[PDB]
Amino acid sequence: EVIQKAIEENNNFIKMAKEKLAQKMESNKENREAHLAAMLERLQEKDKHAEEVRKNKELKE
Amino acid sequence: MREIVHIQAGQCGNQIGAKFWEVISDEHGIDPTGSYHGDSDLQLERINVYYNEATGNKYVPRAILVDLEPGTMDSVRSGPFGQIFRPDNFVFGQSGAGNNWAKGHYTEGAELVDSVLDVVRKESESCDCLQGFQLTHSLGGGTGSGMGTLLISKIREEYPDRIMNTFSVMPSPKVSDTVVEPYNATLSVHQLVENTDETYCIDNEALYDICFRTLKLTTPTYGDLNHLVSATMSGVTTCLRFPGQLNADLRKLAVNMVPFPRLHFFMPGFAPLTSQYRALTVPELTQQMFDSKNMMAACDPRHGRYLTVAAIFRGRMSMKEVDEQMLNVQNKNSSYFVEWIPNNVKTAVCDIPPRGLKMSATFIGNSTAIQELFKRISEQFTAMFRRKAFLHWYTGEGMDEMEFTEAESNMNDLVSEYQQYQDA
Ligand SMILES: Nc1nc2c(ncn2[C@@H]2O[C@H](COP(=O)(O)OP(=O)(O)O)[C@@H](O)[C@H]2O)c(=O)[nH]1
Ligand SMILES: COc1ccc(-c2[nH]nc3c2-c2cc(OC)c(OC)c(OC)c2CC3)cc1
Ligand SMILES: [Ca+2]
Ligand SMILES: [Mg+2]
Repeated sequence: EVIQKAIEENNNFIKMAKEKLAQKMESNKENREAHLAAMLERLQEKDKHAEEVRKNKELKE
Repeated sequence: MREIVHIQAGQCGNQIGAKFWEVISDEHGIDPTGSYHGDSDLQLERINVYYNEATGNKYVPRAILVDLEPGTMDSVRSGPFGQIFRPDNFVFGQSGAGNNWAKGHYTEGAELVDSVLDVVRKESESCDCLQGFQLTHSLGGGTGSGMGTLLISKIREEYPDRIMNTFSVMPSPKVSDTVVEPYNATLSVHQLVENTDETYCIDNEALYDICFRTLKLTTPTYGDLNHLVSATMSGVTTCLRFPGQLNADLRKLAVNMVPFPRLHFFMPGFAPLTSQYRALTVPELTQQMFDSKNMMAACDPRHGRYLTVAAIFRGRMSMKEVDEQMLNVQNKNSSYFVEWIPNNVKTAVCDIPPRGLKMSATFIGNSTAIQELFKRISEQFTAMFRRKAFLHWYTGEGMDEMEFTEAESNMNDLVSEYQQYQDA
């Protein structure tokens, strides 16, 4: 019982490590790209704005 | 023809085992090559008890060298008599047990134990009539302590009606490898109480003091300590190795030394303590060997009572004088022997002394003051275990706290069992 417990706890420690690592890389890639998603979408309301100002300038005559 | 299988286990086990075999191979006329070159033939009458017969009938010890690292064992076999040991009888792993009882008993030792029992089986199958096993080991390390008591658990299983007999070195803070020693040793003692018939308690505290106070060695080495042990061990076993009116075997010895099966831890003593040109006179032999300063276990015999005693004198001397002096020490000090075991002191004499000493006397005492040793180890244990300190080294190998309190318990009981017979 003792040696199969030393084995079981070494394995559960590897297990949880393996998982805590995988779960954090997934939360990180998500969070990082959401911030790049958020950053680019910000820049594109600037692109869409840079035209409503240019198109507005044609609406004169 | 009553052989013993000797097993030395661990660092301390195999270092002490090593000197014991050179000490007594000198006593039996065997050279470092295993060849007999002695004068007498009393050197060869009980030879079969410790040595198997060989090539052109050389003598190989009936010894099994066990460790979980090779370091000590390479050292043994490259040492003096290291050639006499049967190379097949060198059983060793590689990882070591890290001064960790659990590694010796449950994980690392568990992996190696089967290979050892293969050697014990081939050593013991070659025995017209095997009588028992003697194990040498410390109890504060990992291999000799944890694996050694595992080996005893197993040998008892395969050989339940043989005598199991150990020489066990107790840790002491004065001479300590690591801080976990009281743990390793409390766990070994729980085993020894159940699975041995006799254990000689060699305390490393007492060996240090004898070396410092008595032998005047300012800073003793382990070799200086094992000098005292290989002399006591030669002493304790001279009846098994030499013929006498005493037909001494392990079972008769245990029958008369052990009144209660758990109370089988003996206080060895030796005299004279040497590291010398006037042989001691018999009156001094017997005064010295009963002096607390000549005990190997670091308990005061005047703090308890002798359940039983076995003394042996080596040399040619007045057989009547040892009778007289032995009988006289009992009445100078009858307050310290139990009234309810008549004739509890027994004395042998051997005409062949140890190397270098013309007259020597070795003492084996089943005293209730051995309780001091377990009280000592128990205080240390509790001191750490109340704060569960250093336990992770063990829970990391499967052990549970519960196994520890059980071992604390069984040893505190053994201390109670010893106190109750000090009062009778
Ligand atoms: N008397 C004596 N004690 C020793 C010797 N070597 C180690 N010890 C003691 O043994 C205990 C450590 O166990 P050790 O034999 O080194 O570890 P193991 O190899 O895992 O069995 C400590 O209490 C040391 O004081 C030795 O040669 N002689
Ligand atoms: C307390 O009363 C008794 C004690 C021992 C015996 C006995 N019976 N048979 C033997 C022994 C015996 C005694 C030994 O010491 C005298 C002895 O030497 C260490 C010794 O050598 C190991 C032995 C083994 C041979 C009998 C009564
Ligand atoms: Ca291993
Ligand atoms: Mg060591």
